[PDB]
Amino acid sequence: MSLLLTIAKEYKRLCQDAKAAQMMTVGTVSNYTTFKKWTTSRKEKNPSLRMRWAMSSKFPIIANKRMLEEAQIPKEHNNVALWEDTEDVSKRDHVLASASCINYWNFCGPCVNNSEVIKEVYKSRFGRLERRKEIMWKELRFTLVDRQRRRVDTQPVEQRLRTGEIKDLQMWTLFEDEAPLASKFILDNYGLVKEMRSKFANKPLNKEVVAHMLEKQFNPESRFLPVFGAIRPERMELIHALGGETWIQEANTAGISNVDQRKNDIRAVCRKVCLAANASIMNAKSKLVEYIKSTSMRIGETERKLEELILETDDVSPEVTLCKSALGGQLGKTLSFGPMLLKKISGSGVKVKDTVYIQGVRAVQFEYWSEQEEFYGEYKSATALFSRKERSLEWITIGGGINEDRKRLLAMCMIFCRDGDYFKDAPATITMADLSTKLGREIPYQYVMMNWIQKSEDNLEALLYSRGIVETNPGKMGSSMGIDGSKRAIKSLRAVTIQSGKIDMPESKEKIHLELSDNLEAFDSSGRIVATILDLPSDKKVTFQDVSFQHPDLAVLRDEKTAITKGYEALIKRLGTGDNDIPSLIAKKDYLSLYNLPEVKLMAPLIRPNRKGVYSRVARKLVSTQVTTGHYSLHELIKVLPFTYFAPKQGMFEGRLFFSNDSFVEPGVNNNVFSWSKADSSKIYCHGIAIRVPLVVGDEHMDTSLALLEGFSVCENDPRAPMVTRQDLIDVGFGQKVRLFVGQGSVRTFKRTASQRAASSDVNKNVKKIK
Amino acid sequence: MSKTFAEIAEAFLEPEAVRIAKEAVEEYGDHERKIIQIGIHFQVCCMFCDEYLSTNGSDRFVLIEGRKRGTAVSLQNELCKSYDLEPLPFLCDIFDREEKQFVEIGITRKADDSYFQSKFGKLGNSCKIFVFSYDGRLDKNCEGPMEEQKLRIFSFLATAADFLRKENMFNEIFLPDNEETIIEMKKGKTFLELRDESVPLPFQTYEQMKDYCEKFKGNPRELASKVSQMQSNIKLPIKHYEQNKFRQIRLPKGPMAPYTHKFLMEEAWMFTKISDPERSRAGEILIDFFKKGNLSAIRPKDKPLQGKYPIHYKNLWNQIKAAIADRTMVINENDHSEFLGGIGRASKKIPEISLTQDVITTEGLKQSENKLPEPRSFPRWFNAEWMWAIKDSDLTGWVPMAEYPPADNELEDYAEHLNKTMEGVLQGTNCAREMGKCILTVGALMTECRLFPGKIKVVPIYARSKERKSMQEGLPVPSEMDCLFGICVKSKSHLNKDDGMYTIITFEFSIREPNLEKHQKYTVFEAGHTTVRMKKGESVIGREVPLYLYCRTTALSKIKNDWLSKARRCFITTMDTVETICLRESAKAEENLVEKTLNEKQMWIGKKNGELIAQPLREALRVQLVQQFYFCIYNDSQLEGFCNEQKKILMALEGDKKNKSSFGFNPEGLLEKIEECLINNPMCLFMAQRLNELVIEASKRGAKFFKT
Amino acid sequence: IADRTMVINENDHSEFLGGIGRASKKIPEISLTQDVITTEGLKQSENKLPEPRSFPRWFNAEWM
Amino acid sequence: EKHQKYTVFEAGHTTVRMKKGESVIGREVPLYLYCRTTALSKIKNDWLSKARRCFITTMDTVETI
Amino acid sequence: GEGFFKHCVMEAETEILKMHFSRLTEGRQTYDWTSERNMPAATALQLTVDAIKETEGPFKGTTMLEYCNKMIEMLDWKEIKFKKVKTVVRKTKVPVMGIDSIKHDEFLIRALTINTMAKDGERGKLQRRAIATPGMIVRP
Amino acid sequence: NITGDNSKWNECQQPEAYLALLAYITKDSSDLMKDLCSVAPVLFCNKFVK
Amino acid sequence: AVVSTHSFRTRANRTLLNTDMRAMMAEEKRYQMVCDMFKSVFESADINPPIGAMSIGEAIEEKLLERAKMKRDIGAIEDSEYEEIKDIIRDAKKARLES
Ligand SMILES: [Mg+2]
Ligand SMILES: [Mg+2]
Repeated sequence: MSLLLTIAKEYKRLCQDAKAAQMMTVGTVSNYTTFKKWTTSRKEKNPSLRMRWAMSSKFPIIANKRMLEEAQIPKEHNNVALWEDTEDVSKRDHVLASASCINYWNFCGPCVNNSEVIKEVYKSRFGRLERRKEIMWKELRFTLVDRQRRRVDTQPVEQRLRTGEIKDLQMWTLFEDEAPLASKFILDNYGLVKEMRSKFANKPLNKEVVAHMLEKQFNPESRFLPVFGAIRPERMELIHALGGETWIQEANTAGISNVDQRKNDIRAVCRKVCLAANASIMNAKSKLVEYIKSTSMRIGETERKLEELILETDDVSPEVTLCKSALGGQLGKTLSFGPMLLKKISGSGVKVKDTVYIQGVRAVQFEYWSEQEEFYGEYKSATALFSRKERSLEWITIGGGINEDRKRLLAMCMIFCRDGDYFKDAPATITMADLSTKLGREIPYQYVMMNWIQKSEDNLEALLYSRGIVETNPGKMGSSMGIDGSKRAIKSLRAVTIQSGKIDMPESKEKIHLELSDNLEAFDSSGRIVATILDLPSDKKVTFQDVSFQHPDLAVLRDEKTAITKGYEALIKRLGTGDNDIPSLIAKKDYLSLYNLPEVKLMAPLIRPNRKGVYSRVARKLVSTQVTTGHYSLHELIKVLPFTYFAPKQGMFEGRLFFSNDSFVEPGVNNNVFSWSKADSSKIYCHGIAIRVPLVVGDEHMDTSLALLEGFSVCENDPRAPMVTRQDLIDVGFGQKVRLFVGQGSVRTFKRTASQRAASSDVNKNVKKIK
Repeated sequence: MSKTFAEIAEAFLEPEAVRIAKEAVEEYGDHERKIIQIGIHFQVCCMFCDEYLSTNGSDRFVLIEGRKRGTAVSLQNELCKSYDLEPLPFLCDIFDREEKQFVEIGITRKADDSYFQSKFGKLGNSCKIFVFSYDGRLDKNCEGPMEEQKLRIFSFLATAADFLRKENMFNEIFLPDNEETIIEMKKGKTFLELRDESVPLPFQTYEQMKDYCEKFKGNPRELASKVSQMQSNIKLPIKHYEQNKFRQIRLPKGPMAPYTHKFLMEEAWMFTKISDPERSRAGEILIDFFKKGNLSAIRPKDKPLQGKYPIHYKNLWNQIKAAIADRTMVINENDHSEFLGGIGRASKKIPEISLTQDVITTEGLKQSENKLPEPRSFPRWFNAEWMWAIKDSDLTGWVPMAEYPPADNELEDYAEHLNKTMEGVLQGTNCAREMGKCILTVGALMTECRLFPGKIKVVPIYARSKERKSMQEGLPVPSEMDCLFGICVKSKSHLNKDDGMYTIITFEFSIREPNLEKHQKYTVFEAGHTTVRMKKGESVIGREVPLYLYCRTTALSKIKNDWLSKARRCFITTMDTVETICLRESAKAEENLVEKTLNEKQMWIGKKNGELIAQPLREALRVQLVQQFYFCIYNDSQLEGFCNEQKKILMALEGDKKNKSSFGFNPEGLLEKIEECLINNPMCLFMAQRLNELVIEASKRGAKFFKT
Repeated sequence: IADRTMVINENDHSEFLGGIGRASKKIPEISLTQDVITTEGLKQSENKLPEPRSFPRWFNAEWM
Repeated sequence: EKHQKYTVFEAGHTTVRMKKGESVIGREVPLYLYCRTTALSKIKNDWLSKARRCFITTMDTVETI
Repeated sequence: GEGFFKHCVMEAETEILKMHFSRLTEGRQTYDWTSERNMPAATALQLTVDAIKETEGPFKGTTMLEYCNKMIEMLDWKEIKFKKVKTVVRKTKVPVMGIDSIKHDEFLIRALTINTMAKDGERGKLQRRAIATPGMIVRP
Repeated sequence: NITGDNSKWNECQQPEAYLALLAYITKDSSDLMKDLCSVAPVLFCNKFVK
Repeated sequence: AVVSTHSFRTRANRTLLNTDMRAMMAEEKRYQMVCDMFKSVFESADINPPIGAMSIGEAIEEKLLERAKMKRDIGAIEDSEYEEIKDIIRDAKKARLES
């Protein structure tokens, strides 16, 4: 009780000093960030040596007082003095004490049952240990060529996110009292908020610590590291024990976190979405963004939107680049061409147009590049370095591991090189590859012959032979490349040499973004053709625990099931704004208006007519018995409500299974039609998901009843509205302007509001109108 | 961190809404950052408009702000057609079809009045003017917008305000006609003058240099400028075979280099005591329990051999022996004052203010001079010191080494085994002995500097060792003990603002006749006679041998106390250098060659009878350990100059190894820098001469070098 | 199960099979004689026996 | 004690209900997932594949009595 | 590129215009001209800004640009006030804090003044190559 | 190849040439930040050394 | 880093405190009790840099009023003690205004 009083009196003393008073008054609160930077700048010159000098003394250490007197005896066992009443050296409320007392309280101290609290705070570290438990071992030795520079996620963890948003999570989970109300992350990514805030908020221990450790928990460290060719981010945590220049170890890849495959699943998701945008070429800009913002991903423990995964994902695939290009995410330093990845290390030049002949006696324009340019090629199990000058490869070296992958590197990079022989081979190219069939769209030519090579096996041999072939001289024996990808060096290709080893990958920290052309082409950096149109033509539909919406062009939607699910979505979505909606009715305790709601009449005809009254009786019963506060489940009210509309008859027959066009919805008992999720706010109707954030008091949501309750917004500061703590905000009803302290000290006012709507579309439609 | 403006804008704002800011910002006005400002305002309008459609296909509002200028003019004349209202000169943002009036929206950071009086001054009552503050302050014309759009726009402006606070962009976002006009860099007349006379060119005014810079286009005249620069630079073509001699290596001439190590190694003598855990745990009381033995009886005679200051050292020795009886602090306040500073005298300082008269009348013979170190010559004894530190001492190990961690089959078996073997080899050597005594005693001094500052204390010179027996009877026990090299004395430990250096007086026992050449710094006495015996298959009585007492004074910097206090580092630098050799070999054969490489691989070690000699890698490992330990002991600025300029010699040598025709440009200058860093340092000159012999033998193997 | 009931993981099954049985590399005897002269890899031979257990309780409930 | 070879998880919750003369709602009960690894010889695959034999060896023993 | 310098300068302008001047305290030791001694950058900057506050009033800039504007504005200042501790003999000398004055002529030289550091931690040279620690007004 | 190392690397470079070069780099960028670029060298073009 | 129980702070020497450097530090300590005070009022001050347009003192005062109302309304503290805290707050506002 005096803990606040003494703080108030301390403030009185401080503002009584004018020198501190004016510097406390003048300026924003941000000056604290500077003020803290003005202290304890002095550091000792010697890292260990000064510490040795420190521990030499018997009572060097600064330690707290109150806790020790509370728990344990200050005096010693062996009669070596421990405690005094004197505060010496720096003057702070801590009194000095000997080092060994720490060991004593670690021995005989009276503490119990801290075990479970520790681990899930440090689950980053504890997990990095758990993974080492399951692996097996083998030892050998070799002269090993490691891949020298890869920038690769190390210490990977599920639900990894950017630094700013993880700072938001930090603020929300640490303390509610001072926090800003942060829309973008909390609205979309809620349910990780529920978990983290739930486990860490109830037991107030080591607030700062837990914060700064959670910062590192979700932050994969991507550094520039040597790897020996196992690129899974789990092996990156401990490379040292595994591999090195002379090192080798075995039996690893098996154990991994669930992230590594989930990322690939997201790559397939972006594949299907980009195909959906490919189906209709009327406009590719307006549709794909809809397909993005609509889709909802289910991560193993959490539901998260596709937008915040795409924009903020680490790995840039040829597809992922396309999915990001629709949004405002800037990810550069990546070149994607077909399956191959590329990086540009040198030179520059302009795109020029040259019309060259095919074998069908027809002329088609080819856009080529004249530059002296040195780029690094990247393909599966193979790396290389190429340099092109004036539309023809100048210098080439291959660092690839496998012969076939070497040949693929050579080929693809010849396609991007576009020599004259590129025109000479045209075996039936025009009949199909010339005109891609999509609304009669002519597909670019580099990708045309790329696809011609991806077609069959002999097409690779064609252009492989299109390069000059010569018997290589002695001294090139090891560097020479056969037609089939080997080193025998009897016959070899011209202007190419293999290297024994791998080839290092360049890295640049850069962000570049520009809008995309209507054909799924990204002209970013005023050129550079990074989007590679369609990378791979996989026609397949397979998904697991994935959500789609809004005329997806994939038919998962039955007529009866869309009647049920949309009928529910009317009720769930349309309510929560104000009076004559579910929240005000629940606060009034009046459930009769809730029965008569016009959105229930929409759902009425879909119920089974036989038991309609028999269902309505038990339904009305359940809704009425939950009107008493604290006993009501807020999901069960949505589940049970639609059947209450009809006149209750005394059935005496059990109404557990409610047939709505021959499909049952049970109380509790999450099923195909109605999925009732535990300990988070959501729900699943077959292959799709919906939830309503602003007003949920459902009893299991206790941990965030302060975060979830917000549908509010800011209006004006004019009324004098009693200053209400965040826990007092649940009581003030609708249309009530109230005053609240926000964040780091800025105070604003709100009312019960219709939520912020059309953050994007509001601008997008007008921008489309102005053309 | 965000590196660009588009990053900042697209981060908190809508992606397509930024593009209008970029485009409008490209042409009509030219400012790079201000996109963010209109990035707010523009979007502030859009959410405003879309919200209401008035009972018709046509929308309630129309947006003239985001469009193009010339198009916005005519589209604003459309309103003169439709509603026939006065054609206002100022182009507004939005036109309402329900209210049929002009609408414009400002956004200000400061209190709303400051800007609202500005815009209201511009357009008066002719338009509906709505001025919002990010903080929730509101200023308006007569009627406000509908209650929903108020709430949404205010929430957005609040969140955007919080983002700007997090990125700390505030004064720059201020309204154009107030703060934008002062975007300029403050120009003071002092700074403008300074800049105007700071210019390199014949031009004086900065504006002319600015013009020559911005308008610069270089012609290809730097080829003739570079060839004339080439003609001016006549020299530095370089050929190895022409300079391949390198005039061997120059070496200084003079007196033989002395013993610079703070302790004596080869000639030092030991006193064995089987240690008690509770008695020896102090390590200060170690000598107090030593004195109950025969140590207390030894006394030197007044007439020393080769002593500089005999009577002083003898008296101090008696003060040590008398102190050890009572307590290990020496109480003499007058004695230490002269010995301190390395017989450094405290010199009285006369202020300059009173000194002017003493310049007018010159007295005390006023002058100024500095002194330089006298160069020495290549040491002989150093080789014998190396050969003594190389062989295994009878005591098993001198260096505390912690326990081994638990092991898994794969690596930790290899690592643990390699450490067990290498540790087992290097612990028995005498080099490990000097390492151990250095760690233990310099640690003792390190504690004594915190314990008793400004006090005189008697610190022992000791090393701990447990005895090995491989005869392999199960036996009573292996002997665990500690032995004493000598006694040590510490002076005032006070710490200056600039660097202080403590002074130390070392007394060591020796069984060996002193050599005036290398011991010149040491003051030797005739101490007594010490009994030494052995037991063998022969008779081996052993008689007695005379005991000499070596004394000296040295300076120890606190930094030296630290780096010499941890000598264990040497092991690591040996380990790596050894271990790599075993891997690089074995990794060739893809087999475990480590054990085979250690024993089989031959390393050239020394020369005997004019023949090059080599030893296996396990015993030649001692050579590397001794070399690193000397690097730790003997390190001087001279040594670091020597090695850092020596790497060039080594790289040229291996350049001639693989016949790469290496060259370095002014080898006379390189050998002058190598010569410059050779003065008195024994290790420096030693590695110099050994480098000479390396050049000779290498030139004999094949000649890219010279032999005199 | 969504696509087809075959699992495509070539690395995952290699560790699990053999009952977490590991494939042990075999060194021929002809080259082994030197490794007897110079003993490395800690060469030995041993076999293992099953550990005995005690009378089960649950078995009765399983029967019932 | 008896499951030492099995690796158990906490799988979820499963719904179980009955209908009787009483109310018998049944609510839900937590579902656990037991995992293990075993060895099957082809001979064991066969003799365990035909378990019907047991019936006969019971039948005879019963019928004789 | 043809836009190399324009683009790199764009990035620099971005990062610097964002920058709070408090991050100027991050770095090596620099020369505090108030006491005319070498200090860690944080304390030296505290003395500089504090002296500006006691002379012309508190500094509300909160940006690198406005800090630079104040730096160039001080060069035209004819008088500057310092926090300088002067020893007063009360004979025991108590170093009472004091307020000192300086003229534009001296302040300019103190602003362009750089200080010498006898080299430490340098590896591999017999003779020492000293390192310079420029003042606080030159640093931004 | 050659391994080059430079002596007196700092004493040879001059803030005047850095002023000219900085003026060349800032030519097109902005006149608002260009005056802010040229101010750094001129303080080393007139500089005092204790 | 693992916190455990073992992490502690090291005392500075008595060197800088004996010279005038402390007589200069009399300002830095005045920053000290200020920052420590605001950190006692705002727990996330060190982690999340404080933002918003407000004075340090204003945010401290209104936040103290909010915590006082919190502990008074539901939790256990006296009403007259609440009004005592309010009295200390306004009396502090007087001396803050006079500067
Ligand atoms: Mg306008
Ligand atoms: Mg306007």
